Amino acid sequence: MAFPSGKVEGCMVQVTCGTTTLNGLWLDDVVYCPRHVICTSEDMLNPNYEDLLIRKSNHNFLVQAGNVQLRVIGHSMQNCVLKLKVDTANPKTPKYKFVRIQPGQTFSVLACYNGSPSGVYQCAMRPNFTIKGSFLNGSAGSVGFNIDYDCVSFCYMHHMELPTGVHAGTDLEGNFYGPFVDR
Amino acid sequence: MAFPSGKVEGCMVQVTCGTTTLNGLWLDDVVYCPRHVICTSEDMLNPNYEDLLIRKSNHNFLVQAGNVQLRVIGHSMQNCVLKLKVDTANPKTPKYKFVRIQPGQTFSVLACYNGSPSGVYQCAMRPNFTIKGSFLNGSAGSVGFNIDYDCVSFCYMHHMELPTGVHAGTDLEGNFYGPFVDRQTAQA
Repeated sequence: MAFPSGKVEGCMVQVTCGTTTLNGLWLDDVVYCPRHVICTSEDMLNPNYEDLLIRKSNHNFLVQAGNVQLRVIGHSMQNCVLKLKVDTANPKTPKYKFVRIQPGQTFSVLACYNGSPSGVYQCAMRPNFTIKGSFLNGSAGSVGFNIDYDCVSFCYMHHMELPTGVHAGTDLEGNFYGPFVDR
Repeated sequence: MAFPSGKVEGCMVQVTCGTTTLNGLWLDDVVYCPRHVICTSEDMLNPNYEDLLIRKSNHNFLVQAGNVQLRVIGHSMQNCVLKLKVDTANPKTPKYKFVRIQPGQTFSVLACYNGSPSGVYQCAMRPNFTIKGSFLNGSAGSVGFNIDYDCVSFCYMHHMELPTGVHAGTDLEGNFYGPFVDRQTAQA
């Protein structure tokens, strides 16, 4: 059984940089999202994420929570996740922790397409640190979580599909699960 | 494969009558719940629901939405569901409709205990109008639903576990799916 998704639904936003838009997680005054939102159609072969994040402005980021626009007042990169500081804290932030899970352990995924929640799925990571599921197609930035009492433990952020059809992502500190690199 | 449950989680309340507690659905200023909340463990064998309800008053019902108490100002029985009118309207009431589904159609169930959402899962009504699910004691009043754009179609309310370990419920108008009854004696 998947966990109820209401507490996570209230944290999902849309993050746009140029012609890349994907899902982000809005907790307190920070928006977390995959760092490869700063790449374009050519910056995926070999990117210099250090150069790129310096080369971008706060106004180069479009953060929308439904029809509310959020102004980025600063950006940094924690491993493989971009952390966007915004001018207002999420009033719907639940109690949360960031945890790292192991293959075999199940968690719920709230699949989102363009910031809008589509479905809730229970999955588990395979021993190769991948998740099998066509439900994650196009849903980069969707998260995985468990709930204990009143507290949401975020454990996963979807990043990209592999040529093999499987999916790969990080924990909420930007550390990938398994041997993968966003390139 | 389950629908996001946030719209329904904001409608789930805890309903208590005497020593019996189960779940209710709070839409506008009405709470819908299984009528067997007015039964004790002993009453469920062969209860006279009309007689039991006539001896109940509004203050015999305790309704709580999170930590806010909703005072009951009226009650009526519609088939197998009880409709409790409360003194405030749910500000999170979504756009909604009540629908009756058919076997083979899928829907999401939000399993709740004591008014608190516990999990969500997709299921389908089997051809004998039962459902195979993971409900424990206290799950009665959990609801099943589909989402159409922004409209929530409520189609199921859980009522009882059958001797075979499958589950029986009604629609939101209080009519059982199939020939089952909310009592233990003389079940279909």
